[PDB]
Amino acid sequence: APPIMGSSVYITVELAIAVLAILGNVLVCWAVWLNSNLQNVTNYFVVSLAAADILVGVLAIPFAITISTGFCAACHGCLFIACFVLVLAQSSIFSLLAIAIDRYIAIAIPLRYNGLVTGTRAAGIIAICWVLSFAIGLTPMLGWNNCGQPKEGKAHSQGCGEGQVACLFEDVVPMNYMVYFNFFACVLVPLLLMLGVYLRIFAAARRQLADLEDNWETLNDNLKVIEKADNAAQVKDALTKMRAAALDAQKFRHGFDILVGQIDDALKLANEGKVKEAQAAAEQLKTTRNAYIQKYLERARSTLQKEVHAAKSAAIIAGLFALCWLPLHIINCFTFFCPDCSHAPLWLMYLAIVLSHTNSVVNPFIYAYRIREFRQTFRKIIRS
Ligand SMILES: CC(C)CCC[C@@H](C)[C@H]1CC[C@H]2[C@@H]3CC=C4C[C@@H](O)CC[C@]4(C)[C@H]3CC[C@]12C
Ligand SMILES: CC(C)CCC[C@@H](C)[C@H]1CC[C@H]2[C@@H]3CC=C4C[C@@H](O)CC[C@]4(C)[C@H]3CC[C@]12C
Ligand SMILES: CC(C)CCC[C@@H](C)[C@H]1CC[C@H]2[C@@H]3CC=C4C[C@@H](O)CC[C@]4(C)[C@H]3CC[C@]12C
Ligand SMILES: CCn1c(=O)c2c(nc(/C=C/c3ccc(OC)c(O)c3)n2C)n(CC)c1=O
Ligand SMILES: CCCCCCCC/C=C/CCCCCCCC(=O)O
Ligand SMILES: CCCCCCCC/C=C\CCCCCCCC(=O)O
Ligand SMILES: CCCCCCCC/C=C\CCCCCCCC(=O)O
Ligand SMILES: CCCCCCCC/C=C\CCCCCCCC(=O)O
Ligand SMILES: CCCCCCCC/C=C\CCCCCCCC(=O)O
Ligand code: NA
Repeated sequence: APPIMGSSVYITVELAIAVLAILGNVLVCWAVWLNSNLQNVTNYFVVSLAAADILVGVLAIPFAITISTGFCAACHGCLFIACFVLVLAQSSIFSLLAIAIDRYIAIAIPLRYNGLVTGTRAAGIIAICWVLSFAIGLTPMLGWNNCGQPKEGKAHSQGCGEGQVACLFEDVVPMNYMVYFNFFACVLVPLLLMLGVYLRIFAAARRQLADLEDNWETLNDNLKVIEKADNAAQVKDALTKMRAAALDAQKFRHGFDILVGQIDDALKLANEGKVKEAQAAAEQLKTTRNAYIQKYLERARSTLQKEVHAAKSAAIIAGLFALCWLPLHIINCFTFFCPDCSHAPLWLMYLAIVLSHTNSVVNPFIYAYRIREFRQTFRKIIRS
């Protein structure tokens, strides 16, 4: 069948993806610009990620359509249009890794997050990562390319001029670059690092939630011990365990000041050997526990759960990047590692290419479905 027929389907799908990638990610950027509640370091990387996806629609997809025709081109110009998408993919990887690390910092040392992770430092990291993404993605332009061994028969068949080649991705970009350097080193390794960071995030959240419940039970258990104690040493022993837990859980303020003071009150009575007076003093702790401590427990738990939800949302974005890009990389591995295997058919090549491009569509939906502040800002932008 005439190649223009299957090409027309491929090109139409690519153009549809480009429109959606631009519209959704412009909406992401407009939301962050407009809503100061969305202006935080995490979302600056989200914006850098949306900018990469906008450029997939504006430049990488037009470049992909162009290179699918095999048109005659100077080889190094062909190389640029082949490799620019690698810059955008690499920038996306750096942004995704930064988001994971940012969420790990927020959960693991929340007391120093705002002093460690600042807007000015985020902007510098983003700038550095874009420079590194150009260097990584355009490495073939530095000489790791097949321009030295042009396919002259294909060039002559298409009437190409001197110094020109039929511009085809796999004719100019070396497959050892794509597999060993781009895929294994620059894509697979960062994704595996992201997985490790997310495991650390979720393990830290789970452990901290367990610590909240352990301290809550320790408070209530030791109150019961005092209640059914028959001597002052037992009351003193249990209160000493309560005091260290109360101060450790303090690490509002009034509630914990009352709690520790009332523990000290009962402890002084215990040490004077006045058991009944110490047991009555310790029962007062229940009023403080009900009015203050459980409210702190529930808010801390609610904050940790919100952090889990945000980390899950970020992990979905990273996982969808892997799901959308792995098929094309895996196909490249078959092309490279199995020269006895027939090349993946053209329709599958174009399916894998369009799938990688659909990743630039999906993030705005994840934010809309998973982040109320985005979803609410999206609605206000669309309605207004
Ligand atoms: C700021 C944005 C809009 C700039 C976009 C510039 C793009 C469209 C330009 C910059 C470099 C250009 C390439 C440079 C060299 C060649 C080799 C020639 O034999 C065919 C055209 C080709 C392949 C050009 C295509 C268009 C190109 C990719
Ligand atoms: C990332 C997740 C979704 C897994 C994706 C698996 C895909 C990329 C795998 C599964 C089966 C694979 C195919 C199995 C067999 C062949 C025949 C060979 O002559 C060319 C490669 C080709 C055509 C493979 C291409 C890649 C392939 C389609
Ligand atoms: C966690 C996972 C997704 C990491 C990536 C796995 C990749 C590197 C694996 C999954 C399946 C593998 C392929 C399975 C089969 C073959 C055919 C063989 O003749 C050459 C190697 C080759 C082509 C493998 C290359 C590496 C490969 C593509
Ligand atoms: C991730 C980086 N990357 C690639 O790796 C990639 C790729 N296109 C191809 C292969 C195209 C192709 C192969 C064989 C053909 O004829 C038999 C043919 O007509 C086209 N590949 C391998 N692109 C899209 C521009 C891309 O973005
Ligand atoms: C604000 C955007 C500024 C853009 C600066 C230029 C960006 C792209 C530049 C083109 C890459 C170099 C030319 C491509 C290869 C030339 C072909 C050849 O060498 O024969
Ligand atoms: C708003 C940004 C606009 C910039 C992108 C516009 C579309 C770019 C599409 C691909 C340019 C490369 C096509 C050049 C074909 C050359 C044909 C020939 O060799 O005679
Ligand atoms: C915001 C603007 C984005 C870009 C708009 C322009 C759309 C470009 C669409 C595809 C360009 C394909 C160029 C054709 C390649 C040359 C064909 C040939 O020489 O055989
Ligand atoms: C081809 C280049 C390869 C080397 C890449 C160099 C990496 C960074 C280059 C210049 C970075 C410019 C931005 C500096 C601001 C950083 C401040 C900060 O970290 O907060
Ligand atoms: C293949 C790509 C090779 C990259 C070479 C690495 C060189 C760049 C390394 C990291 C840049 C560190 C940023 C330092 C700039 C100033 C920092 C500061 O002032 O706080
Ligand atoms: Na992306």
